[PDB]
Amino acid sequence: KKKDDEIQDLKRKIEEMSAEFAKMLKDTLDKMQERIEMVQWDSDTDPQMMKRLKDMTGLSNN
Amino acid sequence: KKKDDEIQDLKRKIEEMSAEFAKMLKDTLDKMQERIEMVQWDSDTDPQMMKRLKDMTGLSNN
Repeated sequence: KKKDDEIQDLKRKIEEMSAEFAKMLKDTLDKMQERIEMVQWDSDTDPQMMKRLKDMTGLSNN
Repeated sequence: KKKDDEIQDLKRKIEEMSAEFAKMLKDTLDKMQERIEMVQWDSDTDPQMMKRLKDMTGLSNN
């Protein structure tokens, strides 16, 4: 019973670490997008380059 | 003994996930730094913005 409980706890904490992995990955992607967009907007570069970055980043929502 | 083996496998998975998390977080940080530096160099803005972007994140080499 002790070892079963330990295995369950290990699985649960593996799931928790994976969840934090994914959540902070999404947060990092969001911050990357925000900084990139703000730099693009503050720069006088063309909306053509705006669309170029938008396409290259692969962020086109389906 | 089977339970001990399962526990050890779970611990190894935990360590592998932690290593992957740290490595790929470093990779994402490097990607963001490279993109910021490239977008900063392409623009003809005064190195004032270079220094401002360097100082804002507090990532000054320690």
